[PDB]
Amino acid sequence: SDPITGGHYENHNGYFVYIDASGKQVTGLQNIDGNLQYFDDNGYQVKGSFRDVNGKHIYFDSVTGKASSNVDIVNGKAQGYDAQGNQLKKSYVADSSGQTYYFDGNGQPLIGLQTIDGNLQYFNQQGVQIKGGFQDVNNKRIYFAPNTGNAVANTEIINGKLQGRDANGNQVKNAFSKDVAGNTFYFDANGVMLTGLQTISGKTYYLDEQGHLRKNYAGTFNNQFMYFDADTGAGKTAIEYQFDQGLVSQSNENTPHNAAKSYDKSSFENVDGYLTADTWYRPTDILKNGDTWTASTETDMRPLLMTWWPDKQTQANYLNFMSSKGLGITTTYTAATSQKTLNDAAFVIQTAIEQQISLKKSTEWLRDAIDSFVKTQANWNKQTEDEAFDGLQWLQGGFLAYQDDSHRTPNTDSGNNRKLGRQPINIDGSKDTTDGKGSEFLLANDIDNSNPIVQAEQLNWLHYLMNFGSITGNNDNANFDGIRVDAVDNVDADLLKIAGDYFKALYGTDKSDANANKHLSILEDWNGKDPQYVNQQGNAQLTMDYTVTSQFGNSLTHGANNRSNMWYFLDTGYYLNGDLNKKIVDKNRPNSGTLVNRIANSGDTKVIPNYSFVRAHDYDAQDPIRKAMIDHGIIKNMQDTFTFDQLAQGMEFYYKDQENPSGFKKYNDYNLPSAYAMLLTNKDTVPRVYYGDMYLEGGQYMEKGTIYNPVISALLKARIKYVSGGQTMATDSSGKDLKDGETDLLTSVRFGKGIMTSDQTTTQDNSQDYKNQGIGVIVGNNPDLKLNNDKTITLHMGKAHKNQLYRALVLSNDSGIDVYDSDDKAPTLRTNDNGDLIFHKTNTFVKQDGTIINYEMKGSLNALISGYLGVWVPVGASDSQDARTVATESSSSNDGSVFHSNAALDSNVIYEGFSNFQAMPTSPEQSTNVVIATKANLFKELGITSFELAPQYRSSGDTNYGGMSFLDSFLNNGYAFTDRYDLGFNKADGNPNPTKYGTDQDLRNAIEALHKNGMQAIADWVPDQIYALPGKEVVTATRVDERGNQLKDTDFVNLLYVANTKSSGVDYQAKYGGEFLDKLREEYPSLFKQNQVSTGQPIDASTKIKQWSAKYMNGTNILHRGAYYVLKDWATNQYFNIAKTNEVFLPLQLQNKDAQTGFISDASGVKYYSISGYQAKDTFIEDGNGNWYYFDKDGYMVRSQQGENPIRTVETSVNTRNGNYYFMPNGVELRKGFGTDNSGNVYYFDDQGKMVRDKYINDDANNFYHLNVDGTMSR
Amino acid sequence: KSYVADSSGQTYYFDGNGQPLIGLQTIDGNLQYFNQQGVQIKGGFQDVNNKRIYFAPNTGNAVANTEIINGKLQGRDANGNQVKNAFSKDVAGNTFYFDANGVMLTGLQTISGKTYYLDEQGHLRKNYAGTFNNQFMYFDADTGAGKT
Amino acid sequence: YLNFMSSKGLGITTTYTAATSQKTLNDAAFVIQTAIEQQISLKKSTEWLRDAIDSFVKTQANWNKQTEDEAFDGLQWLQG
Ligand SMILES: OC[C@H]1O[C@H](O[C@H]2[C@H](O)[C@@H](O)[C@@H](O)O[C@@H]2CO)[C@H](O)[C@@H](O)[C@@H]1O
Ligand SMILES: OC[C@H]1O[C@H](O)[C@H](O)[C@@H](O)[C@@H]1O
Ligand SMILES: OC[C@H]1O[C@H](O)[C@H](O)[C@@H](O)[C@@H]1O
Ligand SMILES: OC[C@H]1O[C@H](O)[C@H](O)[C@@H](O)[C@@H]1O
Ligand SMILES: [Ca+2]
Repeated sequence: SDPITGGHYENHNGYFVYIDASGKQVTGLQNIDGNLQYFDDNGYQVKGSFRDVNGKHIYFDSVTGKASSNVDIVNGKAQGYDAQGNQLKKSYVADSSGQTYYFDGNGQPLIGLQTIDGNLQYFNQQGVQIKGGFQDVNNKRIYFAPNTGNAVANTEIINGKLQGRDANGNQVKNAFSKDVAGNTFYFDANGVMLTGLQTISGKTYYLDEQGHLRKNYAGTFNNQFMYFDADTGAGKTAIEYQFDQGLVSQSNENTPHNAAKSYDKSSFENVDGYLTADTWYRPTDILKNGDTWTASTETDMRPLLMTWWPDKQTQANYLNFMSSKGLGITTTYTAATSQKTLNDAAFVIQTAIEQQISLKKSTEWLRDAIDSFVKTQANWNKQTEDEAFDGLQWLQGGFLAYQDDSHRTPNTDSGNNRKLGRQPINIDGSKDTTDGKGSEFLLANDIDNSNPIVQAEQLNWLHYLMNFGSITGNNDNANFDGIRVDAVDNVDADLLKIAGDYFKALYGTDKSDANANKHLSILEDWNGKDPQYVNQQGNAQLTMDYTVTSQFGNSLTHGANNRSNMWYFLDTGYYLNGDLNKKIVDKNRPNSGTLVNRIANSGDTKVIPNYSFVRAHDYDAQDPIRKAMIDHGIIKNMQDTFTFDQLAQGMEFYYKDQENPSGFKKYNDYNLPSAYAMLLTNKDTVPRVYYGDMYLEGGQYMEKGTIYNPVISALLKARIKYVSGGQTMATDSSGKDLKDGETDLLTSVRFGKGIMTSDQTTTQDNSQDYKNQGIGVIVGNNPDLKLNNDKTITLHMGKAHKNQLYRALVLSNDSGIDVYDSDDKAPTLRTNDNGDLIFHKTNTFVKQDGTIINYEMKGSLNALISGYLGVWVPVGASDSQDARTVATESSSSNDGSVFHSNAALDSNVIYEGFSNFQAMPTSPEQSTNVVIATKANLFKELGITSFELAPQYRSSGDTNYGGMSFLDSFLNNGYAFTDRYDLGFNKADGNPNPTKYGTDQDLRNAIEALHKNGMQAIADWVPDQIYALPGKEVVTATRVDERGNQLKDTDFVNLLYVANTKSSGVDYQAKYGGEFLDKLREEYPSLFKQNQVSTGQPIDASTKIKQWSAKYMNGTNILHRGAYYVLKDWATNQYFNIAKTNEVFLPLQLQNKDAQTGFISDASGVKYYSISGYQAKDTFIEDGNGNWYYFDKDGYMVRSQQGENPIRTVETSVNTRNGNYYFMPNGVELRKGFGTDNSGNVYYFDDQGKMVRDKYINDDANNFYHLNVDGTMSR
Repeated sequence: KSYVADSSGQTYYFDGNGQPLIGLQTIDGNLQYFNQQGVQIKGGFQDVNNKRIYFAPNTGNAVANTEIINGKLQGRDANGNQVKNAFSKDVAGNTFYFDANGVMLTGLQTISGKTYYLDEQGHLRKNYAGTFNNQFMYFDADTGAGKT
Repeated sequence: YLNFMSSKGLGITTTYTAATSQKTLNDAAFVIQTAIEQQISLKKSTEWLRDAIDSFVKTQANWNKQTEDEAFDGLQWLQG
């Protein structure tokens, strides 16, 4: 059947009905939103029963009522049916009880023993499949598997002894047989399971006390060591050396030809002196065309991997890969292949290479072949980087922290800076060991804001933005007024003080509220303990108030059906025993509740100044918009890259869902008008309004208003006219649960300019402004809310408004929300003697002149609401009425603080005026900042006092040097940028080069336009990171989580890595970097002398940052390059280098010396030489058959002696590998198995050979073992 | 474009190019997931993406399941979302009901105008006769709903 | 019976159940009886019907081994 959408589900008499978009009750088979359902003739939905439509016999599910497969006992005999209702042939079907039948070619179920797809199965006389049990079919007895039902070997206990049964149902005699768990046993001639050490068929196996065959198990069995095979469990003496490579010399007739022309940067492609897997070098001679050796010319570069390899495994892989590209006999080579053979094979490939270079007259084909091959190898890709997605790692796949390592990577040393996670609550590091350490790593290249030099540069940038117009256009009216601090908890909290003190010095923000409020500044500070920090520090920037944003989520904004009560908005716990009668403040609660109590807020108790919002560019936007794209198959993952066209298509579904007349929302938020009604009437907050609630989040800037625009616009204008004075808030509710009459409808009131209380009748200053001010707001979260006929709902407009006429601004109903622009067009209602507006289930209102109106207090459901909303204002409001308070020039407070929550601060409204998912401008005329200039007027009249612009920085775009791209970057929203000072300047050739938002002139025009209309402009200050730096350096890196803590089980610790950390040095960061600091030090010395908390030091302007590099970074997101992309010799663990001729280290082949490689015995023990010709000391080495060995400081393999403990404690240059290992007599390290010591104690050794302590360990056969603290196994 | 099980009984799915699939995948209309190794999981919960999901012991298919957190059981659906205000199964075959809180409901419960009987363990009882309201009630074999 | 004979061209092919009204089944049995007498005149034989009845009868559980509890354990192995 054809699908339908936009009809609600209703329940009558215990049954689901579905009412169409048409408004018609539905009968018959119906595909509703991709689910196939049925309704009988009364309109009820069928669940857990079969129905007959057309030729089909269709079952519907017992929970959902959705069409699915079942077996029906049609007439006498069972018959299978699919989801579409077709009788099934030659197919399995499971019925409602989870029982399985197989129906044959005629549709009739098979009974008895059967073979299906090579699987033996049994069926009872009713056709049902036996699963997970024995069964006596014929002479035999057969066990059948739990889920497949396939015949399998199993053991059962007959009498008191275990017995073995095979797959054919025959008992096992003189043989090995398994059980379902996975354990192997052996059963003798008499049928009885064997135990202990047993020799059968010339081989010895060890069976434990339980009779389990033990594989990969070491122990002294014959009073002599014995290792039991991983494959079959058969005992080897482990006396024979398993390495297959003797010491061999590699030098031959080609060595001097392929050796390096020079041991320096001329002849070797490199990074900071080091070599990489894809390094090309200049050989002394070149086998041109594969015929004749000729001296090389400077341009004749060849890949290092043509001639050298880190190990035989890599060499073999190189040979196999290049072979596959037509370069020689296609080969299966292994690390086990002899070194000589691999080298000979590499030369026939070299010959072939030189032939295709002559044939193509190009080397680009080879660059691509090498690049591709290199990425194949685990050590040269992300497989050795430990990609993880938990926590902030979710964004880009994981982080590396750079290290101070003056010996190997001195340019990258930070000078003992890089203090990580100095967020506000951990500004002094005193929570470094707990979760209270800040998540310093977020995105891209994380800047080291704990470094004084970098702190000074952030101030330079800050100055540049606050004087952007002066500096870039000599236009003193085109300057930003205030800032938003991006990612506060992901940076060193000193930046707050630096910014605060700058504003104090330059604008005297600590002097008056007028000064402070002229430079409105906000924080993106998510941590729940940030508000109290910010307030202790004097509120230099306004904290967000997540507690109210949160409660909107729970009670209104999130979820179609189940929501927290509106009661929770009150936070009655604020008062002792929620005594709303007694109102005694609770001096000592468990660090909980909403930031500002509004139950009876008369402005008498000091509160923390704040901004608050319902949504943001980065809250309830990014996830829904992507879930919508995922849901319609446009992308697969949240991290996945999408194109702008892909975004546009998804946006169409997002919009369809948002404006859905059904009233249901899958991705979008519910009750946004109702949420704004509360946000915009709340005392003691600077509300912020999200562009995307006013206009559509995609496409062009201001292209099309949202359905919420009228209501929010009305609320905003009404806020100018009526919102002042004290507040009260109550609910028809006392807690989680509602008594009989209770509605849980919230009533929020404001009184007028000087009126602070319910019972206050007049102002102290005898101003009359109050009489036509004030507002009443009623809101619910229940669309199915019906009042009792008894019930009355009251707005206590206050005793300053006795007998006054009030008129509606906004009233909800079943098709939308009506908006009333002026007193004449709206229904009036008059307050009583005590000043209460009384409401009933049914109301008859009269217009002041026009007519009589009917209205029910009814929860409604439509695109604009899921609940109730009523807003009422006093009639008689002047056209120019302004209830706002101007900020006072006087030094009102000696507290030292900048912002103060009061009527003046509350008179402000911030507009967050962009969306991250805007389309790119189709023309210069439609660029955001051009549009803002033409439309400035419109925001003045909505009461916006500060305009929060998007970050104006040039997007890093599609640029991607490694690792996962982020949406900020490819959507060009300005949060991901390469140059911090480029805000849309022209290309150097003179051509325009706008950001997503327009040119730099367009920005200055936009900012001026806002000042011409009395609004401020907010700059997005983004100090935490920078993207896509084009220059490479070699850092020392450790793999870390968001807090900069080393991952628990990582090998990636202090390794050399190639990162992209260096800026172009010829960009706007080079022009303007540090330039304004000297002028500033001269003019305000104390800024440069004042100590910061986290460092104990003042900012350092002695060094200017014209070019970024690794020393000023904490780290980066993993770049998918590999743990050992920077080439290293396994034997000595030293990295190759060619920077200075006095400290060169190269493989000996490349210097035309003789490189010997392999294992060689001597009277003392075994030694090993790497492919580069150096002896292994204090290092682990892996042979060509995959076995691992440790070579001690003296250069000798560690091996166990008879009668001595095989377990050895290893302390190596590579620290991560430290631990206790188990080395066998032939030096092989035991891995992923148990090992007995000389005294009979059992230990376990992990994937990498380390002993495991103090935990339970599980087995593939479901055996559990326990390891004590000292390592021993209690089991 | 085929499944293969290796010697250890671990399963990979190789695509059109012979390269194994990784992450969340739909195959023959079945939702699954393969690890960084490239081997699919069986009878386990992997926290892939935003929410946790149980995997079929032999089929590896996404299925509703319930796991124990603290002392109180929870329900997870086939899409990996926790279940609120709904019935959900576990791998053994028992049905439970979960409220807004997610606590498994117990005893006689009336939801959506129908009455179901959940035993001490929270199992929905089908084809069960008993005097529930002091009055006889037979609970449906199909859905467990009480008829008189 | 009605469904089986219907399948052999003796009338409208029917899905009838035990739930079908007795009246409807009896009416349907007579239209099948009519059809039967026509094929007896057409063929001048009743052997075709003997074979049809024999086949139908074995279809029914009460008239075949399904109600006889076939088992093969012990000497029952030989003949069921
Ligand atoms: O297509 C369903 C299922 O097929 C495979 O399961 C195999 C299993 O891997 C083999 O060892 C074996 O026992 O036969 C089973 C059924 O074919 C895939 O391994 C699995 O991922 C997939 O769900
Ligand atoms: O669909 C796969 C499986 O579903 C079920 O678990 C049935 O018990 C089983 O027989 C079937 O193979
Ligand atoms: O020792 C007497 C008997 O013992 C066990 O039953 C053996 O399985 C059987 O072969 C032997 O005849
Ligand atoms: O998200 C806030 C929630 O925190 C915990 O879940 C509380 O138990 C709950 O009452 C509250 O609503
Ligand atoms: Ca940071």
